[PDB]
Amino acid sequence: KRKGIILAGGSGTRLHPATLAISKQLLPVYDKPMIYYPLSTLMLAGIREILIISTPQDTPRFQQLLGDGSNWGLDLQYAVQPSPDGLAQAFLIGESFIGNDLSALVLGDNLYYGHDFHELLGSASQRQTGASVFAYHVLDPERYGVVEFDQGGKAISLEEKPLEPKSNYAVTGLYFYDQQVVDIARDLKPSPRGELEITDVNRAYLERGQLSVEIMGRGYAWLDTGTHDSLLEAGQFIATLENRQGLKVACPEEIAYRQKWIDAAQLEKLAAPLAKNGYGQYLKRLLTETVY
Amino acid sequence: KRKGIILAGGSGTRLHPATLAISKQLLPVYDKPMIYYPLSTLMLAGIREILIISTPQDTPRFQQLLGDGSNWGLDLQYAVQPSPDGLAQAFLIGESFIGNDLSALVLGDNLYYGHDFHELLGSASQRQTGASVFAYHVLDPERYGVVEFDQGGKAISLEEKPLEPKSNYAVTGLYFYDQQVVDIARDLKPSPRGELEITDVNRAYLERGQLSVEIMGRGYAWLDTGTHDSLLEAGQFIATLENRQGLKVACPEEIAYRQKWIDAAQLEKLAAPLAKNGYGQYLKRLLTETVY
Amino acid sequence: KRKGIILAGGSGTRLHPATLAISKQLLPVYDKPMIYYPLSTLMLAGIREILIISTPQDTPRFQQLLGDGSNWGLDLQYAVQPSPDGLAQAFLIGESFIGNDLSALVLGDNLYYGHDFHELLGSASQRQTGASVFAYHVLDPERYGVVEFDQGGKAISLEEKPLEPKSNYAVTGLYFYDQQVVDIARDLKPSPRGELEITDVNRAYLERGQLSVEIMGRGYAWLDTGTHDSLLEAGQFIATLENRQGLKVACPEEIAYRQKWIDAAQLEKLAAPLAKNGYGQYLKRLLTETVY
Amino acid sequence: MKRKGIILAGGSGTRLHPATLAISKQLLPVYDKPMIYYPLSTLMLAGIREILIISTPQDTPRFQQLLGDGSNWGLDLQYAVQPSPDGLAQAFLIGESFIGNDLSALVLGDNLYYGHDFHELLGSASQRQTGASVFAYHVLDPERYGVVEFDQGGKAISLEEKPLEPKSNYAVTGLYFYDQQVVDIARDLKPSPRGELEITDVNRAYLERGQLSVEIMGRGYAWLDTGTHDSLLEAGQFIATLENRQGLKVACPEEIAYRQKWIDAAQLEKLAAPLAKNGYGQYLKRLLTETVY
Ligand SMILES: Cc1cn([C@H]2C[C@H](O)[C@@H](COP(=O)(O)O)O2)c(=O)[nH]c1=O
Ligand SMILES: Cc1cn([C@H]2C[C@H](O)[C@@H](COP(=O)(O)O)O2)c(=O)[nH]c1=O
Ligand SMILES: Cc1cn([C@H]2C[C@H](O)[C@@H](COP(=O)(O)O)O2)c(=O)[nH]c1=O
Ligand SMILES: Cc1cn([C@H]2C[C@H](O)[C@@H](COP(=O)(O)O)O2)c(=O)[nH]c1=O
Ligand SMILES: Cc1cn([C@H]2C[C@H](O)[C@@H](COP(=O)(O)O)O2)c(=O)[nH]c1=O
Ligand SMILES: Cc1cn([C@H]2C[C@H](O)[C@@H](COP(=O)(O)O)O2)c(=O)[nH]c1=O
Ligand SMILES: Cc1cn([C@H]2C[C@H](O)[C@@H](COP(=O)(O)O)O2)c(=O)[nH]c1=O
Ligand SMILES: Cc1cn([C@H]2C[C@H](O)[C@@H](COP(=O)(O)O)O2)c(=O)[nH]c1=O
Repeated sequence: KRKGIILAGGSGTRLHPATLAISKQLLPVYDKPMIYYPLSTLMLAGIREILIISTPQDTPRFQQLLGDGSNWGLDLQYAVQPSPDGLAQAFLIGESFIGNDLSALVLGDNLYYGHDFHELLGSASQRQTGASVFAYHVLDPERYGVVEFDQGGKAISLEEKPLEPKSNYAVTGLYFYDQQVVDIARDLKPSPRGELEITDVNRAYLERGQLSVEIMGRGYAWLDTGTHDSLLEAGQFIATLENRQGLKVACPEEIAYRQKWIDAAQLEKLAAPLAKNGYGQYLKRLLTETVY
Repeated sequence: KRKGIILAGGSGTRLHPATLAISKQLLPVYDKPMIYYPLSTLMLAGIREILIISTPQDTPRFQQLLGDGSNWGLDLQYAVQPSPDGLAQAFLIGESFIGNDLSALVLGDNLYYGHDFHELLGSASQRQTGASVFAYHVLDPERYGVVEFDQGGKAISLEEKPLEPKSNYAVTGLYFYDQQVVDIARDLKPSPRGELEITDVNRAYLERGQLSVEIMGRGYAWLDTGTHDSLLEAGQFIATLENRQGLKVACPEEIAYRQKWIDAAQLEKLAAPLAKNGYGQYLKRLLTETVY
Repeated sequence: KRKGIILAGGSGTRLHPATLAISKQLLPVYDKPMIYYPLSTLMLAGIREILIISTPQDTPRFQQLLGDGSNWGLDLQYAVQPSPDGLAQAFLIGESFIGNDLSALVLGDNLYYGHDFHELLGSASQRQTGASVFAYHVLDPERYGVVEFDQGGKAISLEEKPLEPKSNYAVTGLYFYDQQVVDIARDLKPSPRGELEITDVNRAYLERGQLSVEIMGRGYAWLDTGTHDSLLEAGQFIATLENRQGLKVACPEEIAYRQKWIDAAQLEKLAAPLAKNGYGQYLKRLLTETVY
Repeated sequence: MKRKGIILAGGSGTRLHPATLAISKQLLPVYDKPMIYYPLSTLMLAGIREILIISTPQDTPRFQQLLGDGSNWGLDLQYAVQPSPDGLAQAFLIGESFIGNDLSALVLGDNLYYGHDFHELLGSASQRQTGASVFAYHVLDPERYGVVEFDQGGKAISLEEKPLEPKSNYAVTGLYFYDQQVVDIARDLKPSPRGELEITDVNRAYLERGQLSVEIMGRGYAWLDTGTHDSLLEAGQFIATLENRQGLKVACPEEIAYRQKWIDAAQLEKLAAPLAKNGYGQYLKRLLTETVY
């Protein structure tokens, strides 16, 4: 069994005053809440039991939004991160939730999209030992954890926000772990930046030869809503795809149904109060149209 | 002396699920909350005393974001509209706030921008008798109150969301009134749509020969940010202007300073907590740069 | 070996006056000419010998832009389509070019993108019998050839621009054919719309049980620059991906180098004249950077 | 009084290659119509009917194919070649015969202006009969343009061309109005350090004589430059947003011609006919019966 975690807290200050009223992850991307996107990523990976970690103030907001998850065939739980003191804190806050299971962590403002994503997730998901992360070529690797490869394509180093990046491959905000992750996180000390760093957790696996680094090719989109510009671009990206296709991206209701976590009747009931708009009309359409 | 009202409620049904555990007029338009835009419009009209009317759920959210306005040299008050039963309800909810003063109403999701806008507003503000509204050419006039002109350019009729519009001129969501408006609203009955209609208020002034309809030229932008698509377009519009100019659109801090409602010391103190980002850095710059 | 055709002609009357000056397929999509995109698609399918068909006025302009292709390891040839009388005319105009070989046709204004695209292409291109086309879920199937599937997923009918589509699956503007296509096209007569239709070619194959319809999943982007709005959307889509990734979409120089059709020395020479710009700088970077 | 117009639509295309290998930047569409319609429309709105379009030797025939002699729009369009992009002031040398003994105006072919009361801002400048007039606009990146510095009283005191350390954030836009002194000023210029015959140097000549009028173009106007891939996209989106919202089109020369009475209703109807199967033609037709304020 693999349990999921969505880390959806974080500083806030960079995007104020936009984020003074609404935290990033509660800011919607085009037609649905930002959190739907990383949630749908965990769902597509086959994960149904998910811990949502947020700020003290947002945690109840997330509860109002998503509830216990039973509507979507999920088991959703909530915990608080008092201060954004590092991605790795997710494993300390989520220690009891994880128990003795495997796990996966996704960042609440990360938006993934592309063909054969289910396979990419599936292969990481099937690894019962070690950790798996994904490498994506970016313009600005200095903003991320950076993974360096040797001439043979083997991952050989990790550095967090390096002033002098060794490659243009960023480690994306999606991570799969075996049962070791909690104890690794328990042993970490704050970095210079003052954070309990996921890069340090991933490096612990790398130095034991237990880190799988999979390329996420250029045909995928991996976007982050970290800036005003990047939220706008992400919105435009989703809107172009949706309006071209007549399909919606990262609808949890759709994914639940396709995965047999909810049935047609359940789906019909979810669509009713959204009936007056495109999103409800869309869910109803799913009951009678085959989509490959 | 004119008091202002921002009517920022409305059914959110259309925009769900994007706006579920948050407020729709708190969504960013690019880089700042949507409500900053209409607020800035009233401020540019020389209005300091403003009543913000929203839903039971969202009114507290506005208060938390904007406070009493004193930081910006404003007097902000708040009131609740229990149910979205008409734009004209603003004048009933707002009756005691208005007192014996002139007034102006702007809708929370209306974004205006253009050259000489302060003159356009100044002109309506300086009419102490009757009402003033603005007509703007649109592609889909059936969505709005529509104003028909005679061959001489005189306004001759108003219809609310007509099936067969008599022109392509929509009445925008910005309205200036003398002391007759509360009494006119007091006497209204709900329409066939089942709403207490601002068009019926504007028609009451027109039937007495006391409605001024001013053309808002095609050089102005009048955007309505109340749909997912139109929110994205508005965001891009503001981003293009801001990044081209190195100026920000609709910063209340700037407008308050320019109007001498707050002094330099005050502006400096507002910028401090936003210092880490572009917005705080911008406010600081206004202290030592002349902008015409 | 399979030969390719890019049909890059067509009535421009729609996009006038924007295309009064230029053929639609010479307009840039963001940072490079539209024709680079379908050219790159053929290259990615392993096709090196390509006939570009355009109008009398433009064909020489395409020759000016692309030359004989030798610089990119290609064999580019040219032919004129006197009048835009149907997509199937490509096979009559290109009869001598195709000779006794397998072939592929791509429309000059079609932009495809997504993960594992080279696999989707290679599988169709490496078939040696029948015809292969791709079905993509769209909002507006009435604008395209539409494929209807039975309950088992088997394609059962094709209709060109039906007013009441039987599905939401459009046939995309990318077609792969065995040696039967020319004789099929020769027997066609103009449709009700006045055109020699590729849909009729594809039906001929379907009737013989020799049409392979492969799904192009929602993870792929299939865009059409046929309208002002859609060309703008496609530009933003490419811009977002490029700026995120620090990679460029559909650079023929890159693809030729990667396929080993040109070497490093040749790539370096192609970059030099573009060195003062981002595109040339990019081609240079590819010489010392490994991209997975 | 008549003013003659010049659109300088030449330039090194190297930057935008390969997008502009096929087409010159100034023929690329901004959303729905060719880039050059925009600065052409600016001149038209200023009351200028007689215009010289300057471009490279390769592009000159392309502009001539698109626009012709302008008679269909009530204009008198002429063409000339700039052999090499050796300075904006070259426009006055190349255009000397064309200008003759008249007032003149120069607009750059990739400059897009839009906003309320723009006709008034233009008419004020164009109706002056002395000196030069230019416009100052606040930008984020003044180092890309000519930059004007003001004193504490708002009077222009200096001009610098593409300064590494701008003295202000006010760029001089690519729209210039001149009296009959300009040709002789340009004739006396020598190339700058950038190796160009600079319009900034022409403008400084006027400033030194106290004959340069620098008018602020306020923040409510949009002044966009389509000279990069990103900027052309943003400009397209800007136009598309306004057009789709309004049901009106920006910088349609047929509309402006008709509104200025340079062509009549029958003429407009004929222009609409060949574009009728699209929205641009349908739009021209609509203008014959709808009053637009
Ligand atoms: C550092 C940190 C980030 N975050 C969130 C914000 C985004 O959803 C995500 C990315 O954060 P970042 O802005 O530091 O790159 O992780 C936390 O939730 N907690 C933390 O301690
Ligand atoms: C190799 C290569 C692929 N492509 C396109 C083909 C696809 O749409 C995508 C390949 O993505 P992938 O590596 O994730 O399968 O990139 C380029 O545009 N240029 C290239 O050089
Ligand atoms: C009808 C109504 C609208 N509104 C807000 C909703 C939008 O933000 C805007 C548009 O209203 P309308 O298009 O339904 O006339 O007005 C209220 O705040 N209260 C109301 O009673
Ligand atoms: C009259 C006219 C104006 N314009 C432009 C000029 C300004 O940018 C704008 C005029 O706006 P205004 O009517 O609000 O002053 O519209 C056109 O693009 N076409 C026209 O036919
Ligand atoms: C009908 C037709 C289209 N075309 C071109 C124009 C495009 O690249 C594409 C389809 O254009 P369309 O928007 O007119 O259907 O193929 C031709 O080259 N020849 C033709 O006979
Ligand atoms: C099945 C499904 C996939 N997706 C996303 C996941 C990947 O980003 C993408 C998969 O596309 P594919 O079918 O071409 O592999 O679509 C949804 O957004 N909703 C869904 O219901
Ligand atoms: C210098 C120069 C520029 N131009 C064009 C190029 C641009 O589109 C614009 C701005 O040029 P600039 O950025 O080099 O001052 O003017 C010419 O047509 N001829 C010239 O001699
Ligand atoms: C003074 C000021 C105006 N504006 C807006 C009001 C109008 O839409 C526009 C005025 O432009 P203008 O100076 O060209 O008349 O700018 C702000 O957004 N912030 C400000 O501080």
